[PDB]
Amino acid sequence: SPATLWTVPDYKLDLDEDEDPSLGTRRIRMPGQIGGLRVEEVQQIYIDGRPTGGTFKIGYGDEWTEPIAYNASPNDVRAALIALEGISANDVEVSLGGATNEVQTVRLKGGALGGTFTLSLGSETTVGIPFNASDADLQGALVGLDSIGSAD
Amino acid sequence: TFGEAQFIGGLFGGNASGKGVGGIDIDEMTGDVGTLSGGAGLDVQVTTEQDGDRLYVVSFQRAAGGLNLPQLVGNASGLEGDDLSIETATNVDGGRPYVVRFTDDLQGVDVPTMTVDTDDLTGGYEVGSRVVVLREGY
Amino acid sequence: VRVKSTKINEVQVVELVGEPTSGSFTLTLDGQTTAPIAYNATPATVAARIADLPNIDGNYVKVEGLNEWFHSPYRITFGEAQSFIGGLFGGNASGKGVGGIDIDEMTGDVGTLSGGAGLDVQVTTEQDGDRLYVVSFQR
Amino acid sequence: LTIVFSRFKSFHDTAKNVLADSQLTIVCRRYFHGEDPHPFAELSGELGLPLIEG
Repeated sequence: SPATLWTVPDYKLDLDEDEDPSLGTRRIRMPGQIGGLRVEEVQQIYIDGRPTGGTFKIGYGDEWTEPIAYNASPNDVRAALIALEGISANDVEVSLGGATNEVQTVRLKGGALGGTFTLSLGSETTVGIPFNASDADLQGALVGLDSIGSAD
Repeated sequence: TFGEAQFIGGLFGGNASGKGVGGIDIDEMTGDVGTLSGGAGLDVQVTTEQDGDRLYVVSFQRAAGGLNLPQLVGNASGLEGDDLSIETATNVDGGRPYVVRFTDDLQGVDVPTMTVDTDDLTGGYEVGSRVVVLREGY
Repeated sequence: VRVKSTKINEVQVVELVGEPTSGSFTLTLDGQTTAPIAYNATPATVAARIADLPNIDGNYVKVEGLNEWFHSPYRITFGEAQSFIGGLFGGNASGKGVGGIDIDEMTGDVGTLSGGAGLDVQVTTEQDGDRLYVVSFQR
Repeated sequence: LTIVFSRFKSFHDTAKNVLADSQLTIVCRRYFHGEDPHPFAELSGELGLPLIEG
């Protein structure tokens, strides 16, 4: 950052008869003075409830974007915002950040003292999971899906 | 007491790890007072002092971590017992927001708070939107 | 003259992506390639299969299973070896076992694996190997 | 690098010489709801996003 550097006098004008002459001509190097700091505005847009189709529109003051797809990338949101007359050719950056993980819970009901069950996630379906499965058994079934991986 | 004495891929090879009945909501026993004698109003009644349970918690992470996944649906058909069902719930819905950052000719400018019109979104459930300001531009 | 060096080991991870349920795979390093490894091979077996390579030629590598799918991923560390001035002119040079070298990334091949969707053997470096030598002159 | 050791010492008596030789301070703060930020909340990276959301 470019800065103004000032050197400013701190002279001793009443030196005692054997005090250091260097204090009569003392000047202090100031720290270096920066220009006005800018803070860039950030807003997080969340879309909730898992839409599977259609579009949304973003309002910027009084104006609205053209329709934006439910599946849109950051570059599609950026293109939609830069087309709005309150925003110019480099004035908005858009990205994804900050995951929240899904956490889901499963319970069996009734005196299910034997057999097997299946779980399904969208279109995919597990192998049969034992009525008395460990945490490892249920993880192995969930990891054997096509969308899920062993790290996930 | 139903539950005490006195590898991830193992399930596909029949070496499943889940031994011993315990953590299950067992159906209440009945007792027959035949061949049993010497008293008055004889019966073999039973009662439960704590129901059995196991809630499996499933956490989706790494390559599954950003996604708002669909809810797991369970099929009970392979179980043997009196009245079976499988209960599933989302405890935390997933996601990853769009971060909009005002830059170049809007660097240091106090811009309007955005609003999102969701009327043309389709499918999903309680579909909605929220905008959270991380920084005022200044 | 006197010389000093710090060893930094290569660490590489091998992931059986797509979740295989039977068969066997192989690993390649400089073109030297391993005798086929089971989908559920124990880390000590994987260690013997990488130690046998002509470019490793000894018990110099170690591996640990991270246990997300059977023993997979496997995390492989080169030089940790557990499952006189002038000696160079005499043919008894002191440097033994590969370690502190920038090992070029091993490449996996699926071999005979079968199981879930989209099988591959995926490999990554978690720490690049280095041995910077510092030569300090004297007298 | 240092050794912390005890056989049923208080934590104060355990930490005393370690904190003194190392020149370190124990600090503690009570979390009060509605006035403090969450005690483990911190920002990161080029954009200054939270490390963990929620």
